[PDB]
Amino acid sequence: VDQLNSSYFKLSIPTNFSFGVTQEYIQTTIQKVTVDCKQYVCNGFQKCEQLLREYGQFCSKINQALHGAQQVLSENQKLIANKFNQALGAMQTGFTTTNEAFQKVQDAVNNNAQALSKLASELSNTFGAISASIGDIIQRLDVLEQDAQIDRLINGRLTTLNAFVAQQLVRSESAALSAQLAKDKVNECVKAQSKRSGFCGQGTHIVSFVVNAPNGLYFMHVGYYPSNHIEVVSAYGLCDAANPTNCIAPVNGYFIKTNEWSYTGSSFYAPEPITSLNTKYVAPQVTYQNISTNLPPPLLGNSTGIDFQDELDEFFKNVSTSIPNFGSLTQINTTLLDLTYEMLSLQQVVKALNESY
Amino acid sequence: VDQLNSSYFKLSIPTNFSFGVTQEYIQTTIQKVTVDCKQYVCNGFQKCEQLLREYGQFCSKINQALHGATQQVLSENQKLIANKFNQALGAMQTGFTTTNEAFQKVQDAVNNNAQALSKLASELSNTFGAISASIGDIIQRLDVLEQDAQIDRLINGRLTTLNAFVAQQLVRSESAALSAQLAKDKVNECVKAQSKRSGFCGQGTHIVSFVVNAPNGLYFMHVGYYPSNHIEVVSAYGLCDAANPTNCIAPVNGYFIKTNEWSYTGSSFYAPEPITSLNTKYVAPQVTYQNISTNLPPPLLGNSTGIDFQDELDEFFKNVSTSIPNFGSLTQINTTLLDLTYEMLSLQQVVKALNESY
Amino acid sequence: VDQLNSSYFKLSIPTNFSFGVTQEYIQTTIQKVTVDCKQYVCNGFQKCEQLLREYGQFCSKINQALHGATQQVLSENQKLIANKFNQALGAMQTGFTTTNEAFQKVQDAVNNNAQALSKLASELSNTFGAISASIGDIIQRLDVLEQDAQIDRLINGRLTTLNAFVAQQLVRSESAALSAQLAKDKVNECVKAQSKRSGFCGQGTHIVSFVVNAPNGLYFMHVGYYPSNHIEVVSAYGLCDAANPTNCIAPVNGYFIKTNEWSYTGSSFYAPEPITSLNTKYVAPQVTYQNISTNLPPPLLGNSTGIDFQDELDEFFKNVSTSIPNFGSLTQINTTLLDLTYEMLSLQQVVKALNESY
Ligand SMILES: *[C@@H]1O[C@H](CO)[C@@H](O)[C@H](O)[C@H]1NC(C)=O
Ligand SMILES: *[C@@H]1O[C@H](CO)[C@@H](O)[C@H](O)[C@H]1NC(C)=O
Ligand SMILES: *[C@@H]1O[C@H](CO)[C@@H](O)[C@H](O)[C@H]1NC(C)=O
Ligand SMILES: *[C@@H]1O[C@H](CO)[C@@H](O)[C@H](O)[C@H]1NC(C)=O
Ligand SMILES: *[C@@H]1O[C@H](CO)[C@@H](O)[C@H](O)[C@H]1NC(C)=O
Ligand SMILES: *[C@@H]1O[C@H](CO)[C@@H](O)[C@H](O)[C@H]1NC(C)=O
Ligand SMILES: *[C@@H]1O[C@H](CO)[C@@H](O)[C@H](O)[C@H]1NC(C)=O
Ligand SMILES: *[C@@H]1O[C@H](CO)[C@@H](O)[C@H](O)[C@H]1NC(C)=O
Ligand SMILES: *[C@@H]1O[C@H](CO)[C@@H](O)[C@H](O)[C@H]1NC(C)=O
Ligand SMILES: *[C@@H]1O[C@H](CO)[C@@H](O)[C@H](O)[C@H]1NC(C)=O
Ligand SMILES: *[C@@H]1O[C@H](CO)[C@@H](O)[C@H](O)[C@H]1NC(C)=O
Ligand SMILES: *[C@@H]1O[C@H](CO)[C@@H](O)[C@H](O)[C@H]1NC(C)=O
Ligand SMILES: *[C@@H]1O[C@H](CO)[C@@H](O)[C@H](O)[C@H]1NC(C)=O
Ligand SMILES: *[C@@H]1O[C@H](CO)[C@@H](O)[C@H](O)[C@H]1NC(C)=O
Ligand SMILES: *[C@@H]1O[C@H](CO)[C@@H](O)[C@H](O)[C@H]1NC(C)=O
Ligand SMILES: *[C@@H]1O[C@H](CO)[C@@H](O)[C@H](O)[C@H]1NC(C)=O
Repeated sequence: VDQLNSSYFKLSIPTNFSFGVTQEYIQTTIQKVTVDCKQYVCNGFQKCEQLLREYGQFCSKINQALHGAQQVLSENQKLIANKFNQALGAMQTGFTTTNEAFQKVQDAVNNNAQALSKLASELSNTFGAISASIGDIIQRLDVLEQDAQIDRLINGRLTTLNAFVAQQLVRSESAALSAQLAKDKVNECVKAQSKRSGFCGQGTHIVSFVVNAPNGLYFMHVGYYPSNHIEVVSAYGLCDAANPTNCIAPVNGYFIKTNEWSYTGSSFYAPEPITSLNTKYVAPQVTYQNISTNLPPPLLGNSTGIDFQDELDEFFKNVSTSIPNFGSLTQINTTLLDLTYEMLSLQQVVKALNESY
Repeated sequence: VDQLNSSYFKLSIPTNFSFGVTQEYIQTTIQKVTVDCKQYVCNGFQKCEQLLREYGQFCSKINQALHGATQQVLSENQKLIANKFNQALGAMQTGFTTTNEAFQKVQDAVNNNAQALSKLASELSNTFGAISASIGDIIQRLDVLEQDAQIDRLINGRLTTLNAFVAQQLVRSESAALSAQLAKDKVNECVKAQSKRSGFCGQGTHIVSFVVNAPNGLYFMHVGYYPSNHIEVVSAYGLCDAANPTNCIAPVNGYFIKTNEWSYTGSSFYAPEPITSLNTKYVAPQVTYQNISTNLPPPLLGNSTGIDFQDELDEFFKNVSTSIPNFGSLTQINTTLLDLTYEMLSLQQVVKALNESY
Repeated sequence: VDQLNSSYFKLSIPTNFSFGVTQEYIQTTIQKVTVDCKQYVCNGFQKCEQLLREYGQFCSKINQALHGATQQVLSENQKLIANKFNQALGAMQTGFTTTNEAFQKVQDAVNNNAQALSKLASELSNTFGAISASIGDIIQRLDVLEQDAQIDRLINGRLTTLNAFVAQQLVRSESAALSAQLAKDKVNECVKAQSKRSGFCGQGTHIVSFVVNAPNGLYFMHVGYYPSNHIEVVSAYGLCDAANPTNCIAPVNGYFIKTNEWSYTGSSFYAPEPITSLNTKYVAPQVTYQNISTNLPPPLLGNSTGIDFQDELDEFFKNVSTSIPNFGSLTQINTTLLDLTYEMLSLQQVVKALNESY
């Protein structure tokens, strides 16, 4: 033919063979695994045990997936009497006011005192209650702060369980395909001679005893392998004719050119004339290309979709506490009633009165 | 034979073949990947870097899994005033004495009240500032706790995508690894030898197959003949031609066909040849043994999961309502307004009346 | 040859075959799955709806991975008392004047105390109400933070199961994809042609096969001959010059057997035929080359993990003990019991005695 390349392709046919023994262990066993989350995820600070209980039934589901695998003097007396009458009346009136005012003062100062006493007592109780509310808030705040770190670690260990459950899930299927290879070799090798090369020994198979082994079957295949390979120009196919019309194609062996064309088998360079036994008439060089390919996809780029900051900004609230200092004034500077020592000066007046006595 | 269906089965046997070239790339390479968790999970707000540090050694373990891949009387009048004077003078001292004692007593007490107002006020101011100190710190500590949680929810969210992406990189890696066994198999059963099995290197049979190394995997330009026009004939699942199944003949290396009586043929060509002991291995007397066998895989991701979130949340959730309390207080100090002390001015008027009266 | 074991190896060669039918379903379909994370992870208390929004694009990425799949003296007598009276009268006003000044001074001061008590009390009430406002809001904000965390633990709990279920749906999808290659392989090397290899379609060789499309995958009914009673004979791995080996004969297309001397036979039948150049490709002089090779996979999920939780928690954990404090206070406002003002009543008696005396 005249394919994409020239008719000439060069092949190495096998001149001599040597016997080859291959010992192979195809593994067919992976012990099933039970994940006890309270133990694997933690079992340490019991804070983890309680915290995991809130976490959920993750353990049940992960295990489901894995289980799948004279008269004037008298007038002077009257003058004294008039002075006395005025003085006596005045003394009582001033004293009467003194009595009224001091009496009024006593109730008022006492009223002030009770007021001071009551306010202080209530003040003490309110503050203690302020302490009670504030004290509990702090402890409740502390459990909330301490719990979070135990929460971040539990979540961290759980991220490793999901990845390890994935490794155990991928290892289990991988072994399962391996048992189909092992079933296949047992049927197409131990129980029969296998035409396909490379499926039990390099070169063809002349037997294949198998034995069971610790987790999987160990097969001691035995067969011949090629040793020295002769090389000859050969034709992809010989369209015998002057360019394409009707053509001959090698069947069971490449068509080779001696050192003209002569047929040979794949096993041995055994030149034999090209005859209708070795050829199935192929078409007139209808060489049909059929490109086909096999592919897989990779998705874990290191960066990820976006930077953390943009993602955090759409939902994050920077949140600044409106810290406040409760407003207060020390307006009660003093109540220093003073110079009451003038009462001592009034006492000096009493001393003059005592001297008058 | 008389199998589950009638002896008749219709087979299309090849009449003319045409040459065919397949160019095939079997991929045998996936770069191993290293996950830098501080960078993948963040490297952004450093809040993630500190927060992830508490998160743990998740990075180390995930990497292990991925790395796996009348003168006297006048005197008596004076004596009468003098007796009034004796009583009055004594009375004046006593009233003044009480006045001195009371005002003195009042001064110490009012001053005692003053210290009391002063001390309580000062202590009150200090306690409040401390109330502010404790309350102020609590709020800031509360704020870090609220702000940290959102950064914590996002870190967990990015980590959930890593476990799924480490799983895709783990599944892709084994999938390529089986693919290299196909590539090893084709290299051994195709490039290095002619392969009897059809469909393993070229449609139809194979007459050569040169491999070449390619960017990540081997590229094989296999060449072989493919069937082009297929003739069709009634054929028999194999039968002795005998009336009653005592023993029967089974086609070997080719189907048995009926011409337009029975004649043998190969799989490659409708080359009729008489049925002879060369083409047949004697099969048993119609012991047609059925053997149903099947291959299955399981689907587990139903959209809704085991239970609704609310029931799951209720068994452990506490609705939790803060027992908010307003500290109880009373404004009982309505007033201390001593008033009508103006009567002291009235007393002053009384003093004024007798001042200069003598 | 003289391989690791002795030349002798015992083989069972088929004597009679019986017809065998296998019905096989190779599954080639796994419906693709779309995960609605708001529904799967939550759908419940809308707290899980809003909280998940903080988690971010976990849903988008997981979906990408899954989508990948004497007359004068008398006047003087009274006058001398009157002279004392003149001082006494003036003194009485002077004492009263002090009384007026002091009581006036007291009034302003006691009123100064009154304002002090009133102002402090009012301010005290306002500050406390504000203490209640700040403390009250903190508690409610504390409550949302505690309540949100439990919804956060459960949402993160359900999200952990999604990562494992997305991994099972991802592993099932590739596993089906390899299965379609088996199905493509059987269709090309079985339904479209007779297959030399045993095992690909029917125990024993294959004499025809018909596929038929089935609910999710192809159901192939295959028919072929299968061996029934197998004769056993001593056979030789290979046969040499029956001496120190110079060159040897190796069975080709069939084992070499010893009768009850050596005689060749095919794999299909114990048909003894003399060893001849047709059945032997000359092998080398017992160059028996061993080539040990094996297939292995690795297991990583030991129950324990790298370290106990406590050590891991300790390196980063802060036990954190709240410095709870009780704001310091003193109840020093002892009763200001001004008392014994009853002496004012005693002073009143003094006035009464002289008012009567007048
Ligand atoms: C294959 O054929 C092309 C087209 O004639 C030719 O250019 C090329 O030299 C041939 N192959 C090689 C690599 O020699
Ligand atoms: C290969 O076979 C030939 C002919 O039997 C023989 O001359 C040669 O020694 C053998 N060995 C080698 C070197 O391949
Ligand atoms: C040569 O090939 C041509 C087509 O390029 C064809 O038409 C012609 O018949 C062929 N010649 C012969 C007789 O082989
Ligand atoms: C990491 O991501 C950056 C940006 O996509 C890229 O430049 C770099 O090559 C990536 N490395 C790997 C090995 O993925
Ligand atoms: C919050 O504000 C600070 C500056 O006070 C800034 O540095 C920080 O990045 C902000 N946080 C956010 C919104 O990421
Ligand atoms: C003061 O009064 C007392 C009691 O009436 C009296 O005994 C005494 O003599 C008086 N003293 C003077 C200074 O006259
Ligand atoms: C197939 O080959 C035969 C024999 O050469 C020939 O008679 C027949 O016409 C060919 N058919 C086609 C499709 O050319
Ligand atoms: C989702 O799961 C439910 C069972 O929980 C099932 O009935 C339904 O078909 C699934 N898909 C849809 C369409 O919601
Ligand atoms: C909490 O109580 C409110 C009001 O009764 C209710 O609407 C809400 O669903 C409850 N949350 C839960 C599930 O505890
Ligand atoms: C002041 O308030 C108290 C509260 O107990 C009340 O008993 C008292 O009568 C009030 N005084 C005035 C001035 O009304
Ligand atoms: C009375 O008081 C007035 C005003 O201070 C003064 O002018 C007068 O001298 C006083 N008289 C006597 C003697 O007390
Ligand atoms: C096998 O067939 C032979 C005749 O070919 C017969 O004698 C024998 O009974 C059959 N049974 C066995 C041993 O499989
Ligand atoms: C015979 O055996 C001896 C020792 O193994 C060895 O030196 C000699 O080459 C052998 N001859 C052959 C080829 O049989
Ligand atoms: C499981 O746990 C035990 C606890 O003693 C430990 O010794 C063992 O290594 C772990 N591995 C197994 C058997 O899964
Ligand atoms: C924290 O302190 C408590 C009380 O001392 C102790 O029992 C607990 O184990 C500590 N937790 C850790 C691991 O920090
Ligand atoms: C005061 O003196 C007056 C003089 O008329 C008299 O009526 C009154 O009863 C006296 N009061 C007392 C209690 O001394």
